[PDB]
Amino acid sequence: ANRATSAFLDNPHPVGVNYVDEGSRQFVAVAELLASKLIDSSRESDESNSDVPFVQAYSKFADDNPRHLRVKTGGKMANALTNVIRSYYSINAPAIVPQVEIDRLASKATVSGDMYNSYAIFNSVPIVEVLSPARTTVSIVGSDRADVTMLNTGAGAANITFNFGQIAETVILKGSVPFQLARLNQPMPAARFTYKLRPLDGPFIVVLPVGNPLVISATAATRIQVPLAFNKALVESGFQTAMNDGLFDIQNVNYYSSFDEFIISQYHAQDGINRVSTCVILGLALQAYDQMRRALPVR
Amino acid sequence: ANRATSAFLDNPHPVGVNYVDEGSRQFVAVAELLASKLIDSSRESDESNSDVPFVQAYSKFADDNPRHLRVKTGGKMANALTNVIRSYYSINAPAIVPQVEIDRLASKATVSGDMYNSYAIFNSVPIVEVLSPARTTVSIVGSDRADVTMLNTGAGAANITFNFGQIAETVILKGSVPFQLARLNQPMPAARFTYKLRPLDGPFIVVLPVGNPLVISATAATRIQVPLAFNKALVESGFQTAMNDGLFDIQNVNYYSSFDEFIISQYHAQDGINRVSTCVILGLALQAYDQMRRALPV
Amino acid sequence: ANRATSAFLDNPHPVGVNYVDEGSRQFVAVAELLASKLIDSSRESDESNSDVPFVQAYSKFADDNPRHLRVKTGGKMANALTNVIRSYYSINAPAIVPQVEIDRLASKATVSGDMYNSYAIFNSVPIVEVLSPARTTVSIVGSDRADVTMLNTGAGAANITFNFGQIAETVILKGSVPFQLARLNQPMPAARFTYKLRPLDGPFIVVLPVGNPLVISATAATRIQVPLAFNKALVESGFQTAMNDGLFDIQNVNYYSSFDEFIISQYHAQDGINRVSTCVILGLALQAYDQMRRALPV
Amino acid sequence: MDVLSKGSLKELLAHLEKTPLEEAISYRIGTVPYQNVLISRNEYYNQLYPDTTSLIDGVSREGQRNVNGLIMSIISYVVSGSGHYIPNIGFMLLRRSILDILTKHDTGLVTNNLNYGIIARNLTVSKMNCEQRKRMLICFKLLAYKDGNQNDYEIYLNQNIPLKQIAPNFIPGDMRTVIHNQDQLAIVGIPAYRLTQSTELSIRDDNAKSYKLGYVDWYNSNSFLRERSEFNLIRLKDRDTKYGKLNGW
Amino acid sequence: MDVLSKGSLKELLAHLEKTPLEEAISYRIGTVPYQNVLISRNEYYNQLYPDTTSLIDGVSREGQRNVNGLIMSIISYVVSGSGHYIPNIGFMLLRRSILDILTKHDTGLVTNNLNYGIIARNLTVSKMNCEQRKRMLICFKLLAYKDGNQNDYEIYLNQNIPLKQIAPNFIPGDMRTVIHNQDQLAIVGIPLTQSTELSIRDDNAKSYKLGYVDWYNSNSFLRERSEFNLIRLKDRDTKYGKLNGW
Amino acid sequence: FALAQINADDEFIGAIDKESAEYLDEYATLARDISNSLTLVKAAFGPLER
Repeated sequence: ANRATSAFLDNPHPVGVNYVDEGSRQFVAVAELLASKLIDSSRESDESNSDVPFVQAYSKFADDNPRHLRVKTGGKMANALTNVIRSYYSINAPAIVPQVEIDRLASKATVSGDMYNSYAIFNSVPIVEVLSPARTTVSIVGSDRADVTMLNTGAGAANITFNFGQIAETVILKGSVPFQLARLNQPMPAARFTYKLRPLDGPFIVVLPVGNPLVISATAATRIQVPLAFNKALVESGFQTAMNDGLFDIQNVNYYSSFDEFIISQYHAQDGINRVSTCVILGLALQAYDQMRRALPVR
Repeated sequence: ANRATSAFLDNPHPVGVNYVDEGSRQFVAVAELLASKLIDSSRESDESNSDVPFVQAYSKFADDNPRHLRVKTGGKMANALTNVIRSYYSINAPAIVPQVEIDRLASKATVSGDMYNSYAIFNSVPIVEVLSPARTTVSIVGSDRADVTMLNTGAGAANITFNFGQIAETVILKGSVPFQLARLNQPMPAARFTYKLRPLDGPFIVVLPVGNPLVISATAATRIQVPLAFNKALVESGFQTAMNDGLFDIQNVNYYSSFDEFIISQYHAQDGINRVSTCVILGLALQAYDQMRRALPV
Repeated sequence: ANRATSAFLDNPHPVGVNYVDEGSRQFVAVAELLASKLIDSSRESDESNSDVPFVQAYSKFADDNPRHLRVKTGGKMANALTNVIRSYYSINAPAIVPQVEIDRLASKATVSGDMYNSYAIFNSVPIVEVLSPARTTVSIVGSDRADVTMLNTGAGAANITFNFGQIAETVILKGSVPFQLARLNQPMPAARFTYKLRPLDGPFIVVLPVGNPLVISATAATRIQVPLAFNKALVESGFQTAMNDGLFDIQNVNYYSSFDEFIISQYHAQDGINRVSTCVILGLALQAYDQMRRALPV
Repeated sequence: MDVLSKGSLKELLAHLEKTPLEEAISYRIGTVPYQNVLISRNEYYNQLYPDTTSLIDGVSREGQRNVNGLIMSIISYVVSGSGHYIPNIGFMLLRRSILDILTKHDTGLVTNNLNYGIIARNLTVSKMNCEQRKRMLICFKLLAYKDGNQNDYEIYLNQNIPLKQIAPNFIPGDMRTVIHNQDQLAIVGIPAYRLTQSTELSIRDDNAKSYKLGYVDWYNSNSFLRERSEFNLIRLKDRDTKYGKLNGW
Repeated sequence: MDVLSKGSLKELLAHLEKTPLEEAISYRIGTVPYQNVLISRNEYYNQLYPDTTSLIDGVSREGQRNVNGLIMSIISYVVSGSGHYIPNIGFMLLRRSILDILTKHDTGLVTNNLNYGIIARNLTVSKMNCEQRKRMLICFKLLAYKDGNQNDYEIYLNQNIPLKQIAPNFIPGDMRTVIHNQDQLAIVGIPLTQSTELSIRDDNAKSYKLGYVDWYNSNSFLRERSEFNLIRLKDRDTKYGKLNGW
Repeated sequence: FALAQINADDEFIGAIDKESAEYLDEYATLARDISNSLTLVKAAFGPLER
């Protein structure tokens, strides 16, 4: 038997275990709120041709007044947020932010630190394993939509089993040509183009007739609890900024093309429940990091 | 030796050189601001069961009161915005909007017209060239996520060189099976599923074993300076509308499936910095064109 | 195969970690400012035909009025400046000066201890390694202008590799006779007298023909962020004065000919960025020391 | 922050008598010390600033579950403002004051085997400042007189000349010595110079600056006790009296 | 600076009648016209900004000694404000006005063999705005009617449809067309922040725009001091020595 | 208990308080006077001795 699996699900590195208490989550919540006001004030300043709205917003965020010849970098709040983001990503990242700093910045605004008000839908498709007989070839490509190319070289029809884990809520399979798919110890229905499957049903067997290759396009949707201020578009941009800025360069860590793949990969691991809670906080922090950096740019 | 190149990077056409001064930039920023107010006013009019909010917004935008019998087109501001979009795309566009018209339209609202106070991330992956030896097949598919399918048919393992240009910030490569990649004049590490690279590091060599095909999925991120009002969701939708409306139907021009591919392709041409500034202005214009046409279909 | 390196780049000793915070940085800035007024008070005394301008300057610097039966030393600030300089050079030096004394002296004049509001050019040429094959002699002499003497006693031409580090911004090479130099995996150009190159590009290969020796002179320029009050001429004189006075006399440390060599050698350590900030603060302290001791010899 | 504001031997020793041992320990796991790390300092550089984690930073770090680790956490709290992560010590020990742990045999802790060389080496003493060293020497002196190791304390000081020069002069059993002492042991306070809201490169300096700016906020807040304005509102037990002395001294 | 502020065909034609050819030409060598160069724009980029030099930039460039060179210098002055370096033109041509060079036969210049397509390519008509193209077509039409090559002007317009849309609607012979013209040919005018533009043409054009407000007030007294007791150069009476090389 | 209502409608012209604007501007004149007076005394009276 030959085995294939999704590339992004391999070896999820551990996440940080620091700044996950009530005070720290409050600080990240405050950072997102003040970063959002920084972006809005910059727009209000530009349509109004006055620097007053931006100066006031920066003063709340950085606890200091902007001065010429000094680069506006966000002050102590930006420094704490950047180092905290590193700590969330990996367990090898240091913890160098004192508690008195977290408490001071958390008090700057009165917002709730609860990170489970709402939910979000994540599109990464988890393919844990695909097992095929000896005379068959299977290739898995993609994370937002997985294309599984299967070729049968032997004389007889082959049976290929699909495992989608137990985390995803729905998986939709579409084939280039109609194909047969059924659960274990179940009769195989007529060949169809699409299937809607619940991954908890069990391994799924697909008959691969000898001849032209069969390609299956997989789409999955999973629901993760997130704070009501969670915006997926901002989080993805913040994830790319952090990767480009070089603050995800830690020893013995994995790298992902999006925050979607990062959160799903951590979910599909041992003690995956606890990792997802830390990753959600990191997502909101990445939202704050994105908005702050766009408001105060560097070349 | 064979060469494989991404389709969207081939032969970028020259962009327009007009309407890129401070006055013209202010007009584009003014158009975006008033187009946004046009959309919000329509929502307010529907909610409040009145036409007063929409009449005020349309009058400011078009310098004329709405009329039931006449069609709502946006007036001269719509025509000027439509024409500058054509001029931005190609150097062969007529560019027939007078300067006096632009100055009078930029005086309606107060905006800086600065297109360098923020940034945005563009996800197109540039694969300038993939060099492969004999008895090897290489195919590249995709622009937002590029899949490189490699097949080895020779006696031994082959060395395949990847060149990702010198502009993209980071590149992440994920293969179907673990594989080996290393920079030039460097030892090869153990087989791994993922690789994070800087295109400035240099050409990368991938060892392709004899047997099953190897597929490498590529994802890249690039940072480009954009105005603070830039919205990628609106820009991409406006890009599709302009193509459907025939604003890019000019002779001797290339075509792209998204605005992301357009800007990255122009970045990678000879002296691509010359074209990024003009491409960003076109994006903000396409943002205003989207909001105006959705409020006032024609 | 033999390898050669610059003498001043070998084994940089660790630097001190104290007197780096804001209050201590402002103490150094105040000491520099007040010591400068001490020197200018001499010219004021000549014009005013009286010692009152000098007495005012010394009273502010030393908190005590000058005496005729006592040798002018500078008082607490002179003692504080001397001991603080000792701590900067080595981590083995004690941190004797209390914080409270530093804050009191830092309140004498209004300054900002920002050490990142300007830059300076440092001319020490770093040659991390020079790799030569057998039957080839390579000798590196010099620190500000490094002369590399190369002799090929072998039968054929030899390839010698240069490594200038990753820190220096530019390096200019001038040969006694025209020679050929190219980066790794690049073709060689026609023989030229002068080459300008960026050390970040990569190791450089120079072709050594068999015959008379070839000598290459290397000049490099590096940019390091320094406070606006930085003056290289005063810092260099302060370095020599402090070394003569024995402020650097402490066990298990290295000795450098100039401050140019000291800062560049520390910058090329395992983590040289950590030591650059301390070295610059030592430079301002040395600039204060040179002015203070020239006005008040002891 | 409160411990770092004490400026005299009297105030520092009085604070240690009032505070319990649970303040010295921390319940946050933190990271491990003596690890080379790359931190982000964007106000100064674009790249990552190298540094080394230590026990002297103001951040909680994992500590060894022994008497050596407990003493290092107490001295770290005194000289840095935060302790280490040593859990399951026991409520009997955690209720007692820091001073009682340091200079009383009734607690039950055995500290005779402790060596001052490695403790000073581990609690990195080449990276401390003058005020930090003085506080550590106070803790060493209190421990030495607890177990009757005064001779060993003297020999250790004679080996290290700079420590002898700044060593505080007080007998742990006599209150007159504490009154007469005029050393300045304050690490945070109202600054005569200009203190700004800017970052520092090192981990130790950045955390120390955070405590300094935090003390200014606390000094001007409503929690501070202004003696010149509300001296008649404090209770009689905690009012400042010259007759007041430490228990057992 | 004065030629760029004219916003009507009447004012532009009046200026050319008053202005001698000396201010159309320049006495500075400059550099080669077409060349790929890297320029420093530190307000935006740390790297050097690529650009191509041309004859539309308000900077003097080398020009050959022929009628094509003289025509190119005149048009560049009209559409950009600065001319070119044509060596040793001669007193007789320099004293004539720009319009007489374009529309009169007594100047001594033959212009019957001018190729309009080549001139537009050499002047880089592609990188011109609406106002500049109109001014170039005014100069082309004047030359076309002067030499009788009115057909060639129409052939050139037919080959370039975008230029045919914005072509001027005046006949050089008739005056009713000039009086009733409604074109807006102003390039500089009183309104912009003291900032730098990326392109050479855009930066130089903005320099004229920012300096026009100051030039509006300071030129009056400084000019009058220069020619307080000076004889006008335009159509100066002389012995009519010679015209060499033409 | 006996709070007094405070109205400043007559003091504001649109959104501009004239009296506060003119009063704050007088500090610029005082700033110029302070600098001029200190420099003149330093020039006329040099270093001072007692």
